[PDB]
Amino acid sequence: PTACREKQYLINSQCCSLCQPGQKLVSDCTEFTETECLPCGESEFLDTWNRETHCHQHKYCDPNLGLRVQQKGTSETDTICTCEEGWHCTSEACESCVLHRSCSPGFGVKQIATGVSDTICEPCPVGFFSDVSSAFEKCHPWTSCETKDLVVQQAGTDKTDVVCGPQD
Amino acid sequence: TEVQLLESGGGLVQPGGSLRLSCAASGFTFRDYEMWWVRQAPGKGLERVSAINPQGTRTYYADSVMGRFTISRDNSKNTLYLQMNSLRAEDTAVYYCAKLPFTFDDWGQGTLVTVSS
Repeated sequence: PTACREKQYLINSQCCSLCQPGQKLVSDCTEFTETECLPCGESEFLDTWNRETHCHQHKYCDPNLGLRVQQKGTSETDTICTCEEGWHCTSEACESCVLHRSCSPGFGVKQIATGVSDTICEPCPVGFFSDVSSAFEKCHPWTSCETKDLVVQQAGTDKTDVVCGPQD
Repeated sequence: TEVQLLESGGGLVQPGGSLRLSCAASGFTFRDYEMWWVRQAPGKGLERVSAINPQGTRTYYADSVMGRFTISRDNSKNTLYLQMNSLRAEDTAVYYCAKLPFTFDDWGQGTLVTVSS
């Protein structure tokens, strides 16, 4: 009983073999029979070695969303989408199309020009910060409270230029 | 898709000419979003022209248009602008205005710019 090898899953005392990618579960293995698995339709796919009974349907890249098909989806692999040309894929999951990425708060920019379709972001260096998501802006240096004021808390990358004050 | 951007003030102009593109925005807090101007032409295929921050403090310009073109905005009028002066043949294109995510909803209908002689 228990433990169970990788590529096995265990159920009601028996150590059963998982279904290979591209095949769905139909019957749990017994003491005498191996796990009954069956393939997916070329609509459906299955990611991993599983005990899932329903195959997942393929992605679907809608051109009216700027998506095109990169890799054709197989019985063991989902359809991999890609964005048009002048645009990049809004995420790792090629789900939506953006003209270009936007460099989230703690980062600056190094610009987009395609097919270099993204904007190449830099983590803010020491003494610099960036608030807001911006497609063009760079990190900016902290304001020197010093000018008839005293620094009360500090900034750094995300946080707004050292808040303050006063004291001196 | 409730975001609506309306391009205005395009046209044919002789080299050295001037034109002021107007992108009348509606359906979102315009005052909060960073904006862009992009041009598309057959062959010259898509070029990011200019960018402006929500406030109007910061702007970005492609080297090609620098000093001739000028991005601007009136947040109280909710309109985006492009003062394109000292115009050249290369600028002949269909110009579009953005909205920060930069998805399909986020785009203006475009306006055409042509120079000739």
